[PDB]
Amino acid sequence: RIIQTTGKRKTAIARAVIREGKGRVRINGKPVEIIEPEIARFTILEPLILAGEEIWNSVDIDVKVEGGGFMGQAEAARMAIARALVEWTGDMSLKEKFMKYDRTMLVGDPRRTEPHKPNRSTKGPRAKRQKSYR
Amino acid sequence: ATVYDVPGDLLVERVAQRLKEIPEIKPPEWAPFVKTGRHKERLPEQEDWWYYRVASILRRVYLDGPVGIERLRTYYGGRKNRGHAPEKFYKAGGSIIRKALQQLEAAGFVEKVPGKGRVITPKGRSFLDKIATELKKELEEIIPELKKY
Amino acid sequence: ANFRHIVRVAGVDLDGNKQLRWALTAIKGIGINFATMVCRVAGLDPFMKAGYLTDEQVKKIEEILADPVAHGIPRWAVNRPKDYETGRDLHLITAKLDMAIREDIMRLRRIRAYRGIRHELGLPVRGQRTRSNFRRG
Amino acid sequence: KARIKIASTNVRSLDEVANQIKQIAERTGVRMSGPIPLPTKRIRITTRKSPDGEGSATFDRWELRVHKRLIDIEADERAMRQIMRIRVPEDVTIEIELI
Amino acid sequence: DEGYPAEVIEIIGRTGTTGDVTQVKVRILEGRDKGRVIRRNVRGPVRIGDILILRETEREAREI
Amino acid sequence: AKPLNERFFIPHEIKVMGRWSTEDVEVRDPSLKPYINLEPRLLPHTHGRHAKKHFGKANVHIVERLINKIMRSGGSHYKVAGHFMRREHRSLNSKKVKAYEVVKEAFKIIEQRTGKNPIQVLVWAIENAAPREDTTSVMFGGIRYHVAVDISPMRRLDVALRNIALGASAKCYRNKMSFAEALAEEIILAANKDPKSYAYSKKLEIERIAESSR
RNA sequence: AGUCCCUCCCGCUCGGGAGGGAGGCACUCUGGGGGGACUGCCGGCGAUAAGCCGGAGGAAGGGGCGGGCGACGGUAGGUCAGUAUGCCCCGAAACCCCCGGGCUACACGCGCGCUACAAUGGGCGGGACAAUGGGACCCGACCCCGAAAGGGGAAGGGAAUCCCCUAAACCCGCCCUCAGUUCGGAUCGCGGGCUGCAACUCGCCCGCGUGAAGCUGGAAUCCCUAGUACCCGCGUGUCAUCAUCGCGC
Repeated sequence: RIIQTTGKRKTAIARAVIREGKGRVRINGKPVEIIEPEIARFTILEPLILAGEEIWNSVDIDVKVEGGGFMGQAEAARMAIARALVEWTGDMSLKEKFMKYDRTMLVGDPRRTEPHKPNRSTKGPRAKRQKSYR
Repeated sequence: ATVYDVPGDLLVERVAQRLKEIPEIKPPEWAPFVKTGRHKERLPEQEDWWYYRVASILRRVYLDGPVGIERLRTYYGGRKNRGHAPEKFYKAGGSIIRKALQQLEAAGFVEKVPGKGRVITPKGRSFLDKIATELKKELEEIIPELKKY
Repeated sequence: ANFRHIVRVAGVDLDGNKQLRWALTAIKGIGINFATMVCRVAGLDPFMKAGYLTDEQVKKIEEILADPVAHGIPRWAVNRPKDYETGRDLHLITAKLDMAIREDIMRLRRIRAYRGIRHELGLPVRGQRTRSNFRRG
Repeated sequence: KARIKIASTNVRSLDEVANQIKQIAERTGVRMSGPIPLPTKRIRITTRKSPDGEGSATFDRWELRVHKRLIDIEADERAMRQIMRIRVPEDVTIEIELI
Repeated sequence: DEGYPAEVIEIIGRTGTTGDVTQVKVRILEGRDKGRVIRRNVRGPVRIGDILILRETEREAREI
Repeated sequence: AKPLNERFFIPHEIKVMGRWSTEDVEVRDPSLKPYINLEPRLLPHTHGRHAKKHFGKANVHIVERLINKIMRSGGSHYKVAGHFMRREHRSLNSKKVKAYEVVKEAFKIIEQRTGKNPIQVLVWAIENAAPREDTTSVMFGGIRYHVAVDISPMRRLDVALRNIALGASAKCYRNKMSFAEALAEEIILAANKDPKSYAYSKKLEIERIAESSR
């Protein structure tokens, strides 16, 4: 039984494939245990720790992530892994735990960049040039 | 165990130490009097930076191979301090990369793919994989979570 | 070996707490890059603290600075890659460097070149804009 | 094989030509690869509104969108004659090549 | 005396030069005047049921 | 430098940073108890998501609040310790990884030097540095008056965290002390109630002005 | 992503990984048509209406979030130097072309910005992750030459096929330890290149050499309510060369 899931964050798209194995989680082929920085590693690891050791050491996950930055890719992989785990075990209690801990693991993040505008564009939609007044 | 199971820097330093033995990889006569890119302010502070650079180039050919001088230069470029002007990104020099790749080819770790670039040969692949396996065996003791991999 | 607090290399007293790299920079006409170059050609570790230098090593640095090109330094890491008078590659330091620069400025002034005039008036010489900047008075 | 690339500034004309080609293929009985919608090309030009320099700067962004469809068919006499007999409206451009 | 806690039980409205201070009614939880209802001024975002540490429970804020 | 074990630390339980647990952390002030969030949380990083709501930061973990407050320059329109600290390109703004590392080092130093829970010490510092009263201008009739007002629990927490961060920045500014050392020293001093701490000194200043103007 | 074949590598291959072919579109993606969010439901306030506050469900709760569209008029506000145009004027000159110079001058006052006044760092080696857009006298992978700038040949691409294009901030390891310093990079000397018919007035780049104020800024004053502000880089418009700029990512 091979299960596929998707996660999206900003411009980061992650496709996660989960199957039966020993507990090998790889992000782009590189083990999750040596993810740098620790901030991104913790973001990726949180859902597995929440699920528990038993489920963690019972599935193998391979995640391919493209686009975004080192945090966007990590969060997209987090979402994909959370969804894959939830759909694989089919545990409503686990889904409820995930929802109470962080609604965003299963539900995506709609937030995107707001297009820039004139009057000192290239800085932000609302950033404006200083006015002389005299 | 392979390259993908080992941190890049810990593997690169070990590969440099091992490559110091091979006689086909020697610093050029102009190595002591050169910087590593027009964007760099001061020349290296290692006295053996040649082996580290060659190891990095070999690992790059292993991972993203086939590749070429221009793309490796893009990788090895970086930000420059232009003074009062805003900072900007520039590429790196080409002689260092070209000589490193030629020395690797002479050693037999890389080979030319015509019109595409340079790709790692089985000999170099085995060399890198052996170094990575040794490093992973060393690391497994500190980090038990890497045993299953 | 003897650890001298202050050492003399080229008529300038260098510190003893700094590495040879940054110690050699106290001499006018030698920057960090050229100091590392000279240390490497002489064969000394650039990172050794100044003061451990011996008389033989100081003498080696002496004639290295006297004629860097003939002893391995590249032809393009020199203060005067092509001298106006001799036409050779010469590296100058302190008094000789100042004399050469003054000779060049006096050359421009004597020949009445635009740069010579700008040097005399003290205004910027490399075609900058004087409307809003370079306000000294 | 024959590859046809059809591009226009009007989605309705684009779809009309695509439907005509699909009907021709269906009536001839030849298997046809569905219309591939290639990414739209958006030419954007930002221009200052004022003809002079006075006043706060304001800009307008004029955009021209061009839509592209691709179709692949297997060459046949009747099918290719019928395709060459296409209407090809004024605002649509058609290119045919053989492989 | 380390302050006295009082629970906010009703909000009157906003007040101040820039409308920063909210007038509320508070019941004293502990102290010599336990259970007394007073009207006091509050600075910052305040809800119902919040606990405010008043240094003293003598003065009462003026009406809106 | 640091051990490979610390470099590749792998948590296995749900606790703050994967190293310290808040089960034993105790908050006394009844005013501030409903607003100091101590729920289980491995990574204190919510990617905002609480600004949209009102009182939405009352459910953000205290360590995340501290990291956000530390992520700043120090001063741009207000003078800190009689100086400005306008760090333009070297500030920690938009560097949550750097703020996170600094807070981790500060907590490690606090635990090493005190022997107690760093989060408990931080809680104590907040309790000690939270002011209880202030003053403001209120207009009745046709003129203004300098009246005395109370501070709501959320404003108290905000002031305490702000003062702690500002004190750490001031201590670290152009000094041999690193940012982590400055933050640890500031937190410990605030916990110990020593007036040297910027947080405690500013709290006492606000308190005395409010008492005088009441 | 699953499945078959070939090749290679590792702990000697149980097991794991990479690439190429067949094959698939399963996921991402592109782009056409549709659904969904409607105070629709619950509690309260208001008067039973207009409506307002909170709550459940939900991706999106109250104009869903950001933009385009600027009313009758005024402002004798700006534009005849973008084109059109009344009147006045030159009409062989104020018309039309060629070289050279100027718009780039510099005791000084001002606006908006860049770099900085350091450890919330500088340097050195190594390790990661984007998007928007453009390409015919054009983009140019790839190989050889050079220390850098740059030079020679040249595949592919009128474009989801090739290229611009392996960004920086960030993370690791080492040196520096509070100092006008290994901070700061103005200002000049020498030498090597590129564009261009032409580089001195008056271009940009590169190596070595020197190292000017500046150690946080009075009165006063500016922008910003959420992926927004702040930091970090990149695309394009101008272009033979030149971006501390505008518009975007």
